[PDB]
Amino acid sequence: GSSGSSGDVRVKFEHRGEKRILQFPRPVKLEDLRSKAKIAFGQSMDLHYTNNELVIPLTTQDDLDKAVELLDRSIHMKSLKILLVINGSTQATNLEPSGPSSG
Repeated sequence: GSSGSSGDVRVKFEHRGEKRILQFPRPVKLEDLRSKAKIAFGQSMDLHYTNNELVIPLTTQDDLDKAVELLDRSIHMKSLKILLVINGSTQATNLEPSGPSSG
């Protein structure tokens, strides 16, 4: 079931010339983007998306949420350009919560 009108987020991947397009129905999840890219290629790789001229390594949700929100608003930009870069192995493959708040 799709929560809302049919509106996914086309994410184009890039690895040593190679390319891989994906579809993630908002709200988009950082883990989802990686998971897929990992299944498509079959190797652990980071997700680096370029906004305009610089490169922003999607490490935390904040980055993704900002990349998905800026994409929609952005007219010129068609999709979220991503750049897959080899890494090696995972560190905290075991997802965990967090309570970032002072009092």
